[PDB]
Amino acid sequence: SFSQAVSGLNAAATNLDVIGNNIANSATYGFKSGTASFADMFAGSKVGLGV
Amino acid sequence: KVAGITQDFTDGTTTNTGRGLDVAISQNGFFRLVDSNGSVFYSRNGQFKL
Repeated sequence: SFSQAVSGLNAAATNLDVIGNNIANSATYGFKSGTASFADMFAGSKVGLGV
Repeated sequence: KVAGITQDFTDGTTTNTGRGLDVAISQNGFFRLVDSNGSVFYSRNGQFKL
């Protein structure tokens, strides 16, 4: 019930923070831009559990 | 005098449990089970394990 929702919230928080970090560090020298990579989570049943 | 106890053989519902080793029959039939003595039995409860 809450597993589909709190995992999506925790994923979108890190996706916002890795954008804010690039926006902050856009002026330094040896910086490389990062992106998140997610993947879904499944049990042995057919419905999903989040991300 | 009580002549006998007679059982109603209509089907129930189909509860979904999401487990792996379980089956449920939807029409007429019975699973055949063999005990340790050798005598055979017939059943409808579908919880199996190893």
